[PDB]
Amino acid sequence: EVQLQQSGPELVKPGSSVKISCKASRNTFTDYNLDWVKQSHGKTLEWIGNVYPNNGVTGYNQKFRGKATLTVDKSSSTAYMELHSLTSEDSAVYYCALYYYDVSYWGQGTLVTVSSAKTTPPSVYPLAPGSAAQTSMVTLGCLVKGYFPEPVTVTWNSGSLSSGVHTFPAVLQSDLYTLSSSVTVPSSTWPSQSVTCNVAHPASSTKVDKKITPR
Amino acid sequence: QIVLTQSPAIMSASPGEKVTMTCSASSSVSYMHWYQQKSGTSPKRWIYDTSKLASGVPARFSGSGSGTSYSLTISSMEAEDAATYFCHQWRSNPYTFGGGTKLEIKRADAAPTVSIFPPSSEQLTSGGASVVCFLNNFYPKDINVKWKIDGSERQNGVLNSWTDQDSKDSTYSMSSTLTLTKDEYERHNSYTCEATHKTSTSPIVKSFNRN
Ligand SMILES: [Ca+2]
Repeated sequence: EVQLQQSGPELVKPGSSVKISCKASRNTFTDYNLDWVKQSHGKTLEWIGNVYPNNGVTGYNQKFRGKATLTVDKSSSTAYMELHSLTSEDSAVYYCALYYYDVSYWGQGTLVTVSSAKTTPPSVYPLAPGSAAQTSMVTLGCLVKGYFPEPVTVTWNSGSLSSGVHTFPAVLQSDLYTLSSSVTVPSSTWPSQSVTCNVAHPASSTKVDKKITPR
Repeated sequence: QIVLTQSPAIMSASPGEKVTMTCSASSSVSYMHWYQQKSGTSPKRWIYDTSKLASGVPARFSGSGSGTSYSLTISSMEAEDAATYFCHQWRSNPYTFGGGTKLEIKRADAAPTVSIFPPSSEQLTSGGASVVCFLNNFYPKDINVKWKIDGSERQNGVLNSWTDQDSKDSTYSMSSTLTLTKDEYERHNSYTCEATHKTSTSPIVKSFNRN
């Protein structure tokens, strides 16, 4: 019934600060709290602190003293976390989570990347089969090469293809990321119908479409 | 701070069988919370106050324990339960989480579907040449990929990536990308990706001739 919308991913220079936000959709909750949680390397979770927007005090984790400052805007009840004097150790996904007795709702996370490197949009290349192969299914792909920072999101036919899709985790090599995505479809549906990969890179505000054409 | 220690870090469970994982606390706590995180999703509270199910959680999940020892149990493991589970306590300031238990499910062995792709014409103009090999929907997760250019093994210049266990069909997939310079790409003719997997005594070979 309630959804939390976090602000978008951030690329921050070492030494700078960043302020990320978390807003809950319409509700009549009274004594609810919002917790902030750091997930490093897609694995370990750390509780940073929390707030009670309908006036309560703020909880802090002493491990983050001088690193995180939690506030709430009274007007909108939007929650904010400012991260200070950033280093590479602060690169992580930061989640906001709302708790109200027997219900809980987590935001989608905000990826913060701390780096001196600049934004580079991906080069998106369609992968069509070579000479041939022939089965009942055909596998197509899209190579999403040489971007920074994370994330990118990939869809196929704007979401109309999903069950046959595998989008692989990005890998970092020499300060740029590369990922690939594959989609498998019946041989009777391609090339007779269009197949297109859609690649979004929020850091460059790009949404690139590449149609897969037979070689 | 109260430190939470989970066991096991990773486990493979038979479908339909009982699964148990535990969380040990460095000091007693009144209650323990559990969270599920599926691939590419936020954590979600799953069991709260030791034994209470969150909204939407099915009956096969339960939680138990007291003092310093807590458990999360699945009465009958299903494919959709493959995920990482974290315990979380609210007694101490600060709150803390356990390191997680990564749960995978067993299924019948499945051979990878292997597909090789030449560099796109678009990439070649940039002076790079990536040859991509997908190895899709295999089980078990242990697999090895070898590249060959004109019959000779190439080890350097390869980027591999692996998916987590699929929630629906319980398989794994892999991508392997060999990136050469365009000039080196055009010096050789034959490009091959070979998959070694327990489902076949001989590796699965996909190849193409630069033509
Ligand atoms: Ca309110």
